[PDB]
Order: sequence, then C-alpha cells, then structure tokens
Amino acid sequence: SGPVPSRARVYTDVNTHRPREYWDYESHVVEWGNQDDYQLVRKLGRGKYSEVFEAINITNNEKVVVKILKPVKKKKIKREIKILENLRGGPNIITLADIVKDPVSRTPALVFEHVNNTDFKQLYQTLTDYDIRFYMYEILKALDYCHSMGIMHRDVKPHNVMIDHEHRKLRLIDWGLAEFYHPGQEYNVRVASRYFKGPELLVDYQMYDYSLDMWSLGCMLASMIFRKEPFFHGHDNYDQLVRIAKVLGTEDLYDYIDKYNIELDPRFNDILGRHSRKRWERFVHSENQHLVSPEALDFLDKLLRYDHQSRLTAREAMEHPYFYTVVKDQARMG
Ligand SMILES: Clc1nc2nn[nH]c2cc1Br
Repeated sequence: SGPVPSRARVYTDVNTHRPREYWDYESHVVEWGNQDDYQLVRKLGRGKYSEVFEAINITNNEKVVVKILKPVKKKKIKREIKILENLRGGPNIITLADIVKDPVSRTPALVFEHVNNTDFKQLYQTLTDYDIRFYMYEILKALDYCHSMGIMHRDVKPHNVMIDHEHRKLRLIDWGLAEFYHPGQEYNVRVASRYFKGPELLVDYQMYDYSLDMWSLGCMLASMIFRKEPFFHGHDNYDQLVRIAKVLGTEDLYDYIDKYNIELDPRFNDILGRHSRKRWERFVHSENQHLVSPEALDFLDKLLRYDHQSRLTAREAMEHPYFYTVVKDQARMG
C-alpha cells in the first residue's frame, strides 16, 4: 500500500526550472567575511540553535544583529545561508548582510540588517482589529514571496516575526528550518514548534509542501483574534493532535488519514476518541469579541484544514474579504 503521493497546488515546479545551484545548497560555497568588522553590544535572546546579539559594524558605525550559530551540520548552515541569499530583497524578508567566523573557535555567525527587538508575540495584546489584519497581510506578502521562490519556511510563529510598530513594518526571521520544495520529496516531520505543527507533521506524512506554513499562520491568527495563546495547547506531539481533533473533529481527521493512506501511530487509537467539529463561536467572549468578525472566522476556517491541499494558498489568503479594507488603504497611500 504505502502513503498516497501529494503535490503542491501552486509553485509546484519553480525549483525544477531554476539552475541546479539555486536549490542544491550542499554544494554551495560560503563567502566568509571578517568578524573583526563587528563588535557585540549586548545579548538580545537565547535560542535552541543560536544566540542573538545586537552589534555594531566598525567599518561604517552601522547597527547590525549577529546570530551566533550553535554547532549544527554544515549542510544545515549552507541551507539557511542559501535560502537567505535567494530571498534577499523580497517583501518583508530579513536581510542577510554578512557571514563571519570566529578566528579561534571557528564558530559561524550570521549578521542581519538591524531591527528593533520587538517580535509579534510581545505586541499582539495591544493590537486593534485593523492592526491584526494589517500585519497578517504583511506576513502573507513574505510567505507568498518565499513560496513563489520555491521555499517553505516551516517555522512560522509569532516569535519569528519581528515588528517595528512605530514604523508599521515587519520582517520574517529565523530561516534555519526553511527548505526548498521539490515535487515528490519526503521531508523531516520534526520541524516547527509544537503549538504550530500541522497535522501532516503529527501523523507523520512526509510529502508536504508550502501549505504547512498556512496552518501555522492559522494557529497564529486564532491565538490573536481569540486571545488564547496558544490556541492548540498540547502537552506533547501526540496530545497536540488531540487538541486539534477536539476542535476540528475526528471525522475529518480520519477522512484525511484515509485519503492519503497514512499509517497512523497506534498510540493515537486510545487518545483521539470521538469529537465533533466545534463552531468557532465557542471561543468568543466579551474580551475578544472586538477582534472577531464573520470575515475573520471565515478566513480562519479556510486555513485550519487537516487536508493540506484544501488550505488557502498565501495568494488566495491575501484576496479574502478579511483584508478588503487593508488592500484599499494600501492602494491609496501604500
Ligand atoms: Cl533578531 C533576529 N533573529 C534571528 N534568528 N534567525 N534569524 C534572525 C534574524 C534576526 Br534580525
């Protein structure tokens, strides 16, 4: 038997039409700068794969951000570098400015354009209904671009969205989990953060595509309009699917498994149970109702689907009525 193959609905063959060196990052040669051009000012945050510092470029007194990479496979470093270089200059994509190594420790580090140390997670508590739509639209610009360039981000979450609210600009960061989409390729399902993992990751379906990012975006949107962080609050990867099933229902879940002939881990048998598909009104209350509208719920429903092929693409999402006012305002002034 085996699982049923799958293909992305959009941007399916974009990498095939590219020269090999565009996506064959294992053969990419890295252009190393001089780390003596940069002095670290202060630590910004600590991660599982890197440490982020505010720094200064000695040569031109320019503020930068330096991401010191924790030891990982050489090919993973080349992948993040190649993806950042391919996407450089794209809408709302963080700009990679330089690549350096410590002379003694040989530890690699990436230097980025400076952004204010404010991510989406810290800000959305004070956001109006319009601001949520505005910044969701800006994220969709970055996703539609990188998807059109044949790249899945695979780690979309509020922590990876830096926002300068005073200037109303945002940047999508942390491309260390991003990967090139190739039709027929099977990918590692051990990606993204638990609360944002798509059902394809949780049931171990490896032939996924750009639509993985659209599930993660739906998880972000639900947490913001409902003020429930996270929206799917699982204890682990198994319970994460249970939390989803208690909302989206078990019937569509098993139909999804049947459609792609997915061999489900037997542990799920005794924990998924039977659950109806819940109406989104269940999560509306007096403190979030000003963020919830029929347009928001209709848009959210079309993102959070078990069947990855049934989710809105980034471009389809940008044309939803949820963004009509945002589109009109950008047409007038931008
Ligand atoms: Cl602040 C910051 N963090 C990152 N993590 N991965 N890439 C990154 C770029 C910037 Br700028």
